[PDB]
Amino acid sequence: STQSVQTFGKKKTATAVAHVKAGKGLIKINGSPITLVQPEILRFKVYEPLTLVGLDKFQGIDIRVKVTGGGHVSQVYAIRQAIAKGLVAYHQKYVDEASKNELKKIFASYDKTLLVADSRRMEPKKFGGRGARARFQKSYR
Amino acid sequence: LQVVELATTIPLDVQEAQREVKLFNKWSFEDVEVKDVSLVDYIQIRNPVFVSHTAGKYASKRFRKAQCPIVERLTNSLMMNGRNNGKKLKAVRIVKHALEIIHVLTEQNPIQVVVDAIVNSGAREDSTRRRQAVDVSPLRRVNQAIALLTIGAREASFRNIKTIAECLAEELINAAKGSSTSYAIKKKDELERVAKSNR
Amino acid sequence: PGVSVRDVPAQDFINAYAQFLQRQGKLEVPGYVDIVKTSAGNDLPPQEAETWFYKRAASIARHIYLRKQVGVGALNKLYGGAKNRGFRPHKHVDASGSINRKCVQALQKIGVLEISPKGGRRISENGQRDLDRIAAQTLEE
Amino acid sequence: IDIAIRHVLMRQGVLGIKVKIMKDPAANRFGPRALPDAVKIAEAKDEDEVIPAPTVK
Amino acid sequence: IHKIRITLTSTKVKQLENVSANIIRNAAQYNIVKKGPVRMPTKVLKITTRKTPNGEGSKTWDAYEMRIHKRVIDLQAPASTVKRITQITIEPGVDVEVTI
Amino acid sequence: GRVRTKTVKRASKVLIERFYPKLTLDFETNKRLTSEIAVIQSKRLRNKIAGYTTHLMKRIQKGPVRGI
Amino acid sequence: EGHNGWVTSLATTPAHPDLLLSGSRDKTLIKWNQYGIPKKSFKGHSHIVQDVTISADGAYALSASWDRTLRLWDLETGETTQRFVGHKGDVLSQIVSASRDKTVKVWNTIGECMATLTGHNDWVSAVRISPSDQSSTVISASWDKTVKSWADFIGHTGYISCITLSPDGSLCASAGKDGVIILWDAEVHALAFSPNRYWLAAATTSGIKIFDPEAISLAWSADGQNLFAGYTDNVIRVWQV
Amino acid sequence: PVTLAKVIKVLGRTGSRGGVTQVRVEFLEDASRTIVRNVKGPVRENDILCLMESEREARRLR
RNA sequence: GCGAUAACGAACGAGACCUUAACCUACUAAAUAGUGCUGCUAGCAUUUGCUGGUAUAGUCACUUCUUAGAGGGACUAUCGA
RNA sequence: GAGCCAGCGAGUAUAAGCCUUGGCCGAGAGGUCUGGGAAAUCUUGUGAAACUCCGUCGUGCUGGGGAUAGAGCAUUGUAAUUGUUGCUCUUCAACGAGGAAUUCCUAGUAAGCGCAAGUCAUCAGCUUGCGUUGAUUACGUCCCUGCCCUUUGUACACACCG
Repeated sequence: STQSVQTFGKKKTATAVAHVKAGKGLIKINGSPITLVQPEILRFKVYEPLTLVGLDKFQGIDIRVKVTGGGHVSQVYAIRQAIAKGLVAYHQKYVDEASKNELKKIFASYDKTLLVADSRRMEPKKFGGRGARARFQKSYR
Repeated sequence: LQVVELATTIPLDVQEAQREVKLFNKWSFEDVEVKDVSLVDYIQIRNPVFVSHTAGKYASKRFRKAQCPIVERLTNSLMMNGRNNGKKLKAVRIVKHALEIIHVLTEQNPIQVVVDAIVNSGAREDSTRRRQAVDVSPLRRVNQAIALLTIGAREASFRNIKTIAECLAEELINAAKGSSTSYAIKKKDELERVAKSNR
Repeated sequence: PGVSVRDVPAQDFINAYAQFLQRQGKLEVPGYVDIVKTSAGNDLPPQEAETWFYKRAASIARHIYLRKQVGVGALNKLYGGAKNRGFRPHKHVDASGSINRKCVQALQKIGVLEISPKGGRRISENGQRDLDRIAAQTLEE
Repeated sequence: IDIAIRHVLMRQGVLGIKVKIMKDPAANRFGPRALPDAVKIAEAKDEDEVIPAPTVK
Repeated sequence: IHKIRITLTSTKVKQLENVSANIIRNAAQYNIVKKGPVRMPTKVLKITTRKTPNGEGSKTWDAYEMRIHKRVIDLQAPASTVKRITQITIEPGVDVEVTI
Repeated sequence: GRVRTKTVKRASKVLIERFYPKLTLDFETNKRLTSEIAVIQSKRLRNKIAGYTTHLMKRIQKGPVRGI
Repeated sequence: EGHNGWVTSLATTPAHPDLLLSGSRDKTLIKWNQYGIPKKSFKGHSHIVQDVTISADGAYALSASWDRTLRLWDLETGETTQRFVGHKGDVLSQIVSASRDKTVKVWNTIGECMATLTGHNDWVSAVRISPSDQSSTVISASWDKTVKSWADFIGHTGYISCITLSPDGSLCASAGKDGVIILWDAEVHALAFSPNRYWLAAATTSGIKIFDPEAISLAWSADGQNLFAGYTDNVIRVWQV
Repeated sequence: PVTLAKVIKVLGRTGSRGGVTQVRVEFLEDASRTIVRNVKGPVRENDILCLMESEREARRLR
């Protein structure tokens, strides 16, 4: 062990575990660069942990993520949230608490999701209706 | 001005987002203004976002929706017609092709084009039950503006080779100029034309 | 710093590997690739009908490359779509087994895939180099 | 609550009998010993005899 | 020194935890190593059946559940001791089985 | 809304009547004290009692209140 | 100023002047307007962080929390070295220890309870080892009108918040719920002595007294020109003198 | 024309189904011309209501 | 519920309760979970690096991720009306 | 064609057979030889489907839609004729957004999309659950349909369907 942190990040059921150890600016997704995963549109959500604060926070740290679960959008949101958490935890235990306070202020001034995970779950399906709230059609006479 | 080359390469345009948050890194959310002050406190463009997909909690509290990007508002309003419910990636692709096609046609900023179209597509006189004609609230005028724009586009794109983003573009152009060639602007004629008789 | 298959978009990677493997002309394209259909839950043959098998072979070879010890059933379920069952609702159906078996066996004889211990086919030692070098050309552009 | 239900086979038909008993929770051993909303604040032993500056040793 | 495995399941959590602590105490009077306990995810046997004994009324359903909890502990000890370690723990409601 | 039922209110009244000097104006200290004083069989009920007791104390400071 | 909560703990060290470890209730004790500058945030506490004092070596810190553990941190590296466990109650003060179990347990260097002296009756309050070279005696205090010392300093009109000691181990000042500050041979919370003067700087709820948000810690500085005390309004309000 | 009137105080929700609500408006040019009107949609204080005439009174509608 | 009172004291229902969803890098353990390190390897590059593979013996370490038991956590807490 | 992202569950051994992986044949349905699993161990990361990309089509009952019908290949079953169901070729019907009416719904909700479990030799356009994508509009009212409490009238009490 040289310099490492371990943080996660979640959404609907998608879970992303980060591995931010000391490195050379390498930022990967399951072994692939931030420049592509599957999509072409939503890349900027996971660009946000970078463009808000600049690339210089990642000069000597290398990050690995093992996202599994949920769906494409859920995985993207979980990944970017986990990246933000990992960067903050690195600044906490290694770099500077004042630095992490400035970073989390940037995040919370942009999006509370970056630090505060969304606590929403699919409400269970009830008998007498196809959905949680939707009901079978009523036929008076 | 800042060279931060790391182990993985990051493209030139993505190295243009450090100094201005931009929708698709192509439009500026710092110059567009609203013609009238009664449609300002219920719209937020002073908070640029790269994408029209945040999926915020804008239905929880009472006026939680007031703090919603106009781009997400329009994009969400395109998710209708039933078969298109819960297809938001398709809608964001449509809106980016929109912004592009408007910019190829317009000389102003398409953000400004849409903001003007929306602030000029909210009818001022509409009536409730004869119906006693009353003056509509700001947020309501806004939401019928976006709703009518998306409708007009949707029913123009039905049985038409002109694609959905193209119909959206034409509707936005016609509603931006204030001319009675847009589906919303002609409805903006009918609502007041009926409502005046109702007083 | 080099480059591998994980650094490239899938579309162009499978495009290049398929067109190259077609350029060689040593892959045993089955004599039925013009009559047969890709899936029982499919309604038409591939449109680019004279070279679709090479596209499928490139995609399959990359699919083993990214993993280990996959078999014919897993690939059949991977390439199966949603049948149009008529008035009845949609459903996942498995793709063609004979096509996939012949494809992996031809990839065997070109030495691109090997028969792994206790089930499945891994990738061959030379196949790793082939795919990596063919990936390194696209990223230079 | 413990319930026993029986079918009493009479001459004219079947009678049904139900017997519910609400045992006191005090005799409950392998479970709760009081109702949920039963609260058992106790008395006080605060009162005592004091003096300002004592140190007995 | 062997690889005796103890695995035990029940429907009641408290009795199972008491008997597991009992086998821990019994292996702690001696000095048998205790790799576990390890807790398998609980099985929930769900039965959804219609309340009405016929077909009349509003459509209401009962969701009956049986819950099954399994635990494993790996003991490295001579084959003699694990016999008593297990057969002296016959606490009701917990079915225990021994495998090498 | 959150209207406190009669069980919590009577519990708080008897706490204040029988242990006034010990009770404080802090919800956390009141929690740890009501754990020691009463034998509520639920965390939620204990918390509601203790918090409403804290509110009652914070009212009592500004003059006597009728009922205690 | 960075605490999100109520700053209840303050201590100083005679080995590293300008080092301030301000506590709080927000699970974090922090290393330290434009004057107060934060240094490091210590992560690993479950609940209210009652008090912390810098060890005599001038390097580490000994933390207490309402989660029934004494937490031994590492200031220089931001690590914790030992997690003392065994008090069945919130802890709020060989090293002596006080907790809601109404029992004092003794913890050694690695940390393994070895002595279990007992004899109080209600929530033994803050305890301090006497800096008296004459004897290793301790003046303990509790909430049962008892300041028994290991000498019974009893007879109070109620529970007592805490105790403080002289820099030579000769005088202790008992104050808290007992409005009068009884001293042997309103509500006070943060009374402490000084090693350089003749003062009685405390932090009563009503106000500050010598000889609204509230200061639970009013520790003296090392140099003797500071009396800053962290109120519940999240700021410590540096005071020069 | 379109006169601009800023609602300063919020009344109850009148109307048949309760959709409409009474509002008291002011004017940034004719300041002491507070006139009661009724709004179709949601309303808050300080919400400027761009009207089209200001010579009519709305009190209660069916 | 606060209160008003020819009532006073009660009881059921409601609420409590139980199950489940959300939080815990804070205890306890995972060879049927995982992360690392270390062997034996492969493709790229040869800077010790980037991607992986295998070893339930390496008689490796640990518990962020997952599992489950013991608990904690909201009480509308603080503040303005 | 290419990308191949969940969650809830279920499973047997002298069967009359369970989930079934791998290998090999056939376009497919399906067949066969082995292997694992009484199961956080294998089936299974159930690589689900909507969805994303790049191509063909190009406003039309047209590559929309997949009825009805013939031929053929299998599977379960003692027995498929009144097609059990699965697959292949061909046949290519109504239907261009629906009258008077009427149902459901407030946030991870509606709608979309599949998936598993029950029924089960075979058969799911059905229910019971589960997750994936994920909205517009209120956050009010008693106009309608009703419900609760008080006052009031009553020739009602089978209680205004009096």
